[PDB]
Amino acid sequence: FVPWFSKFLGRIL
Repeated sequence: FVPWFSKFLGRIL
């Protein structure tokens, strides 16, 4: 799997 960091923040941003 990719380590998604700005995935939850990037959508809500």
